[PDB]
Amino acid sequence: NTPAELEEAELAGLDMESLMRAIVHPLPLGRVRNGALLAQALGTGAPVVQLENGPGGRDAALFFDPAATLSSTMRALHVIRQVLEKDGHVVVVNSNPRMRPLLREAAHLCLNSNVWFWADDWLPGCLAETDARGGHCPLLSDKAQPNRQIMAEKGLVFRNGRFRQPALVVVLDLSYGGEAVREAAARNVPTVALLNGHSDASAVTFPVYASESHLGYHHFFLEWLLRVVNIDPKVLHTLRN
Amino acid sequence: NNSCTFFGSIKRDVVNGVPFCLLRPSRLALDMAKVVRNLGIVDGFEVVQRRSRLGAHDFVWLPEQQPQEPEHLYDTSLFRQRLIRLHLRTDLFSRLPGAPGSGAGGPQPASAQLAPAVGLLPLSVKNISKASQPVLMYPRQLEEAAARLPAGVFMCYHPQLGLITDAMAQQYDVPALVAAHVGLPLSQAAAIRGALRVKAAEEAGKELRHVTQLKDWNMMELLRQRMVERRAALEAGGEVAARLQELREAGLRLRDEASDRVTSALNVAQDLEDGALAWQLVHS
Amino acid sequence: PLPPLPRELREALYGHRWDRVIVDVRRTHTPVRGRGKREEYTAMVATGNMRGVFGLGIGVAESAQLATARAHLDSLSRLAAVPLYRGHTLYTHVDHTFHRLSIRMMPRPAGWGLRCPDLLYELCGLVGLRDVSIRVRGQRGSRFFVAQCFQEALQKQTTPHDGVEATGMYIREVFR
Amino acid sequence: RPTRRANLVAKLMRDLESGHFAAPKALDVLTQYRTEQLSYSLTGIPRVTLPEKPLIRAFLQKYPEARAEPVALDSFTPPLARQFAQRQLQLMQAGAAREQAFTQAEQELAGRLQALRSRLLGSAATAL
Amino acid sequence: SDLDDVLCRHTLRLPKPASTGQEAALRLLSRFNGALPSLRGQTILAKVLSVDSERVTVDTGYNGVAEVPRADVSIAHVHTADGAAPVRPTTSDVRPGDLLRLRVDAPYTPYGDMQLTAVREESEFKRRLAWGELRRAMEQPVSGRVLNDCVGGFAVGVAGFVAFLPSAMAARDTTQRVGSLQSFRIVAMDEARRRITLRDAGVAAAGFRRVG
Repeated sequence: NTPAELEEAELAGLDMESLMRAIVHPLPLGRVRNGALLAQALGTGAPVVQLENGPGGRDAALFFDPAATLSSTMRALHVIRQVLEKDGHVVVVNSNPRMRPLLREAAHLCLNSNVWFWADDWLPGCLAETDARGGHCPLLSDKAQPNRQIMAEKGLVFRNGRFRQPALVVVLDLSYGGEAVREAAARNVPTVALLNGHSDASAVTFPVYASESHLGYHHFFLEWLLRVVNIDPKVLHTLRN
Repeated sequence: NNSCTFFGSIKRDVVNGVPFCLLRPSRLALDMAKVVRNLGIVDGFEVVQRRSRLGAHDFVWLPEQQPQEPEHLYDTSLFRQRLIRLHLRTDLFSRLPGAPGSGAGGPQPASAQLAPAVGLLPLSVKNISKASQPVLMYPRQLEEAAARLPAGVFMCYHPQLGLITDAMAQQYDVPALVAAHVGLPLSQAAAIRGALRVKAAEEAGKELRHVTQLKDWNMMELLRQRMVERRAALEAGGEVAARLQELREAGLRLRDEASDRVTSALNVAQDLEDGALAWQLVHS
Repeated sequence: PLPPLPRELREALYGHRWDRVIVDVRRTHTPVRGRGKREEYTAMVATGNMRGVFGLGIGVAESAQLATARAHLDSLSRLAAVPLYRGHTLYTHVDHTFHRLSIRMMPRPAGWGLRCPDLLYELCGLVGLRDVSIRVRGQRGSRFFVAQCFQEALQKQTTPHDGVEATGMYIREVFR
Repeated sequence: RPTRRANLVAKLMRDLESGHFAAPKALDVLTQYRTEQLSYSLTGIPRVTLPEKPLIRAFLQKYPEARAEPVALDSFTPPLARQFAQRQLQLMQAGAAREQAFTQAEQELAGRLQALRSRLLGSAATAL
Repeated sequence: SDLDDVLCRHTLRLPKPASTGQEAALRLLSRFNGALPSLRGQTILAKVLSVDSERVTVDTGYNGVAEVPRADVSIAHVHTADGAAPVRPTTSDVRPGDLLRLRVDAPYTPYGDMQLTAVREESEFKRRLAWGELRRAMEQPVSGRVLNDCVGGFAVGVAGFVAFLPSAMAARDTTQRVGSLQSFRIVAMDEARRRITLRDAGVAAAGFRRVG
């Protein structure tokens, strides 16, 4: 088992338990279930372990998947890296009110000028761009980049284009941001979303198998998102060496 | 009945969005499932069993310990109430690194492809034979009714050749008992008839029952071998270096003349601003 | 009222050639709370460039000139590209059904001419189909649905040039 | 009344091949990394049923204080009822029957049960 | 213990209506943990994130963020990992960062969340207490107030629950001191009929055989 021993050596030096504190990831929810994850060859992820105690014994539970969600999560972060360093604009949208202060923490701790954040309600017709708003409220505001105003008030950016329209909207709440995925499809913007099991996610371009149910997943996703967006790879090369 | 049941279940789950196709198996369903996996209409099949009503000990399908592909009915009617689970080919590539259950051995195409979101490419398959009326299409009539229907490959029968397409039906010039007509990309149906012309070039003049039949020959693995050895011969090309170097020399000519035109325009702007400076110096 | 025109569309009107066809103009009726019977003229404008990029535009307004102008500019906003064989015929046989209307469309070799019904003649000359035999079946009483059905039916077919890179298998010899 | 279908790359493709206009800027993203649209149907409701249910039903029927541990859901360290059921089950696949395994699990994990009942009586004196 | 658990998971993975391949790591990583096999009513270790005047923000890790009224929250539920209630100068200074002992009443509401309330229902504390003590008769007394007399005994309001002590396990002087508080001992309860059986702690527990 050279591959298995080599994989164990590869998996020897990392905190697997923190990754499996976020990605073990229990059920999204249990109600009227949508046309959810099918058992297929591309992200099957579907054990509905009912797990209840007698409301019919089957009422509230849904699927899980460890490997797929880690793979999709690293896949989506590499997707964020390529679209970022190809000079696009990344918008992060989640309109669930409970996780908003974490997004404010991310909006104050970010460093790259192209990652943008939104926390309030999704207005009707944000990506319609019918009347010329020069881009809607999620685009270019101090609310979108709170760090840009403060970093320029300090005046020192970590330092050695025009037409602000979105390039890739990532969605961290399908339930209160279903219209955001639909409007991004109407603007031909690719999307990254977390599956909740209720909304029609037939318009997600890059699905991530999380379910908006974890501060731990949000810390894991946002922490890698910030640690790849804040630091340029040559600095890591100089930092390790 | 099994051909129409097979193609009817294909029509079923394509129009219903189910990417798995599960049949009551036979000799026909097994053999022609190997046919459509060989041509790459689907990506693979496995025998499955409704394992909840297996006994305390019936025989059970172990996928690992069994060899990967059954090839007869009796091995697939030993057990109790099997089904054959087709792994439908969703996009315009087979996902050999996926290997969706059964499929081509070895996960290496040469260049990775597009990632299309198309649903399920066997599109509006039409059983044109029919258990009441069998239809022979003598092959020129088969061509003239091939333009009557959209793009795709007929599945046909002939006794000396077995379960065949329309392509070797025409190039061996025999009448063929056509079963149905799959919808397909035009590039795929082009690839089937091109490779079957190549097969007739290899099988030239052989006696017709001695033709390697269409279940015996996986097309996609052979084309994958052609891709692998072709990318190997071109990477280890040599004249490829000279081709690349003359491309480099063309690009260097383009950017050298671009840079020289840049220096000319900057000299023009410097000279004219110096001229305006000197003219304001004179007229003052 | 004011109809919209963008910036990057103004390389295209200076770019390709263009033709315009009104499909039909229709008067609908509504009895309303308060003042009576309000009508709108619904107009449907097709616009192509005779090289395989087609457009449709449906417009609704109170008067015929403003309705046809709105659908005229809406079509020129909304363009889709359709592959042909050398700008005269379609690749495959094409069958489709919008609302419940059975169009059947075939390729024909070039110089067949258009054997084709009334509005679809100007439509095929608009997008650039010179040699196609069609028939429409079902309730043919609406121009709008045969227009939308024809746009989707053009969008249905399959292209051979997305293979030769990745199929290992070269695609030529068109001699019948 | 049309039908939902494929999304955004077959929808961009037949425009983008002809030189309609330049793409939405994330084309390299859209091509280099594999997706899956939710090709939404039901291949079968996978209600894959937990084997731990009869053991946890019996243990929660016999020791209902095993409903009353504090437990960290987000760390995957197992609770006391799970070591009960896993001990009983590993004695099952060892070869013995169920009731002898239940007795051996009563002997081999009772110590944390009196520790827990001391803790619960302490919380009882705390609340009252 | 690892290999036998894994093979138990794989052996129960057989006999399912699909082939279910590439889904067994799902059950392996389920079995280490990730969800507990019975949920309704089970107390958890939960993490407090922030506390307001009324609604406290507490982790679930199972549907996100929990919401409990603060007027139910005490320092008693603050589960320190060492065995003591924490030394804090006041009684409701739940600082965010501690591990809290709360019960999931349901895993999902109509309104996007779970309930997850340790209500500090003192009556439910006595319910879990006395049900556990019915079990713990095989492995200290409980106070009650006597209220009125009738045929066969005396009416005791024990800790929010009204019971009725029979004549056989009753003390004599409980007739002549009706109205005052004194300690009693639980015997059993009948949950299908709501009858609770007690005794005086001075009356010795002569063996009542378990009629079942």
